[PDB]
Amino acid sequence: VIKPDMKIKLRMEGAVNGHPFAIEGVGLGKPFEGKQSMDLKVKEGGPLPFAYDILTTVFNRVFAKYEGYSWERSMNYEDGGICNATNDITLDGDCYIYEIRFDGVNFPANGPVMQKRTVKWEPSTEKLYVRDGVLKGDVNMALSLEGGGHYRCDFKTTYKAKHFVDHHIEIKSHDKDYSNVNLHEHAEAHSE
Ligand SMILES: [Cu+2]
Ligand SMILES: [Cu+2]
Repeated sequence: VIKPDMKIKLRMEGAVNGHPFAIEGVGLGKPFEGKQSMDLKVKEGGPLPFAYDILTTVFNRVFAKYEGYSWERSMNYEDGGICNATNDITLDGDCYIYEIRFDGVNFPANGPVMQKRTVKWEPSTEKLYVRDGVLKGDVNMALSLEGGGHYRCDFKTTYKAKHFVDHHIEIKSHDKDYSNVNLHEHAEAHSE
């Protein structure tokens, strides 16, 4: 029911520090090869007044090597910024559809997110475990900063269907104000 080549269509509606925006994207990935890529367009609220990197992990764990589901996530940044995100994932033929909501608050004006001083997420390892019959996933994430140094964030995801996973996520290309972004992720699961 999961095919070697699958398409992705997503819409994100969100806000950061009260400023609303929306983004649409199309892409394709290889579930069993643990690869995906996509092109993302800002439809509303552009040009975004915050670092695009806080969105990238929100833009599917089926894309990982060795009815649908949904997930909720909290991303707690070390300087007090909090982001909540959800994704409802459904399957339509050979096409995954993501309905995504994103909401961030309390990012300081002088911090690296609002001043767009972030470069990339360092590769990470998500720890997945079951609790109350649903799957949780925690990870310490870190954004690399332009002036050297790192910006810590704690991720807490709940997966709900209707070991480790190594992640690497890169923005391969973007225009000046990030209205267009090409985004790429690899992911493998392991254990012991
Ligand atoms: Cu760049
Ligand atoms: Cu690649």
